[PDB]
Amino acid sequence: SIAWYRELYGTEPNFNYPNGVLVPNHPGYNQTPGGIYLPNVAALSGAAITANRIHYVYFQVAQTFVT
Amino acid sequence: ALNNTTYQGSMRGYAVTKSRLDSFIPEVWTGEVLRALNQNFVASQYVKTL
Repeated sequence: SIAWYRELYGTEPNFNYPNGVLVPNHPGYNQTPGGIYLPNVAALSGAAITANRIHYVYFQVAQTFVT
Repeated sequence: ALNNTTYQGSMRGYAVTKSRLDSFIPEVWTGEVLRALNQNFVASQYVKTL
């Protein structure tokens, strides 16, 4: 039942044909200064990198982010 | 800002653009010809002709 949506928001929900087409990949970014947003990583432990080499790591900015 | 993606469009498929009319758009030879620039020959007038 979608009756709660109108009570909480005052408008009917918008279902588009591809379910999930409008869903962002991130819930949202808190723009309070001083916070750090990390990329998708598997383990945040220490390892020694190779010198004189650029390490490239993906970062998905799913919504507008002021850094 | 007309950037709302939640509304339904009305264009589907393909359009007949100038790129799909390759066989129907010809090359034109207007008949005009680009001549070369001529020089000035004046020396013959300053010589005793016989």
